[PDB]
Formats: sequence, C-alpha cells, structure tokens
Amino acid sequence: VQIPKLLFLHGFLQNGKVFSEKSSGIRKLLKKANVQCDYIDAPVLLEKKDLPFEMDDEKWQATLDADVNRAWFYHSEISHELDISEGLKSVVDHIKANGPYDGIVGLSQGAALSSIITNKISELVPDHPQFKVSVVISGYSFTEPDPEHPGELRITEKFRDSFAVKPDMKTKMIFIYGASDQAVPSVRSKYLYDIYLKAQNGNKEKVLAYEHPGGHMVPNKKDIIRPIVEQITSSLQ
Ligand SMILES: *P(=O)(O)OC[C@H](O)CC(=O)C(=O)CC
Repeated sequence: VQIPKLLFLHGFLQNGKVFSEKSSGIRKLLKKANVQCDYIDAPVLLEKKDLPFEMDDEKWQATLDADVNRAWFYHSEISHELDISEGLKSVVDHIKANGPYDGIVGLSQGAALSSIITNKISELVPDHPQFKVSVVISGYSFTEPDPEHPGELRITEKFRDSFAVKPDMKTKMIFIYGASDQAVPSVRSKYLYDIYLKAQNGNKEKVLAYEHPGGHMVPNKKDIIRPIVEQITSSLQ
C-alpha cells in the first residue's frame, strides 16, 4: 500500500461500469492478489448513425439510458480514417492526474488504444515509467490492404509510429482472444501479438497469448483467467 494499480479501458458501446461487470472474474482474482483495478469511461458519445451494425430504436434508447453509447474513437473500416486524438488525450489526462499506473488492460477499441499507450507511455506522460504489464483483450491494429502484397495487410501509414514497438521493452504483454470471436477475428489479435513477439526476439515469456473458446467477451473461466492473473501478479513483483 499503495498497492499496484491497473487502468481498464472498455470496448465500443460500453462504459467503465459495464466493463467492470464483464471483467468481474479477473477483477476478483486481482483484488485478492492486492491489485487495484481502475475503470474509466471513453469520451466519444455516439449517435445511432455512428453504429456499424443494426439496432432498433428501443435498443438504442436502452443504450442511451445505460450511458453506453461510448467509444474511444469513431469506428471505420478504413484505418487511415481513424482518429484517436480525443480518446488518447482522455486516457493520458487521467494517467497524468491519477497515476502512475503499473499496468493497463484494454478490450477491442480499448485494446487497440491501450497497446498504443503501452508503446508510448513514457512520451505521453513525462516521468511515467514503462508499464509493468499490458493486457490486450480482443485487440487489433489499424491495418489496411497492402497494395504490393495482395491478400496481406499492413499497418496504415498514419499509425505506423503508434504501433511501433521498441526492442527490449520491460513490459510483459498478455494477449487474450476468443476462438469464436467474429467481431474481432483472432487473426487480428495475433497480427498485433506478432509485432510485440518480434520486438522481443521471440521471447514467449515476455509476450504471452491465451485463447479461450468463447466469442467477443472478457473470459471468465477459471482455467483461463487464473494463469493470466498469475502472470500479471508476477510482473507486478
Ligand atoms: P470493440 O468491440 O471496441 O470493436 C469492435 C466493434 O466495432 C464493436 C462491436 O462489434 C460491438 O460493440 C458489438 C456489440
């Protein structure tokens, strides 16, 4: 005490409260291991037209009532169109005011953003050290078709620096993805995992991957979340 602290970044169409509810199992284990888990809300307030999937008026009202019409950034299928400035500043401001944080945990948009923040934390928040641990749940990077490599993807130029990982990072990366996930197919999370693995010269003790059988969700099954939490707590020691 003060005990280690992790910052949790939710996914598209959630908020801090809902993410806390969805991550209750992992949070229970971390709290038992004397780790503090902080949840914050994404700043981009969505209108119905900003949804990339169908939803009726009733379900949209329900979304409004729950205060979950939120994103870290507007969705686009075209990576060069993405703008993370507001969401990034929101998290950075929070860390400035409430840090330092020993680690970070992100889901889907929150995981794309948490990965970028992991890469850049010491530049974004002067005097803040590297994270000890970064947990990337159903994450992805801002890829596009590679013109000279049909069928292959590259990171869009706007975000090349953002997803660049320096060699010899102290941070332990923990990737989590669901085998059934169709919102963010695991190929995207593995693509991002590979960037870290390469930067760490193939060291699977520093860059870890856990696949669960489920879909686009924070996993809760004992046999998956226990080893994950063990890896987090061991990095914090
Ligand atoms: P992530 O969940 O933040 O990004 C993936 C999609 O844009 C969001 C999504 O499929 C949903 O929010 C589904 C409910």
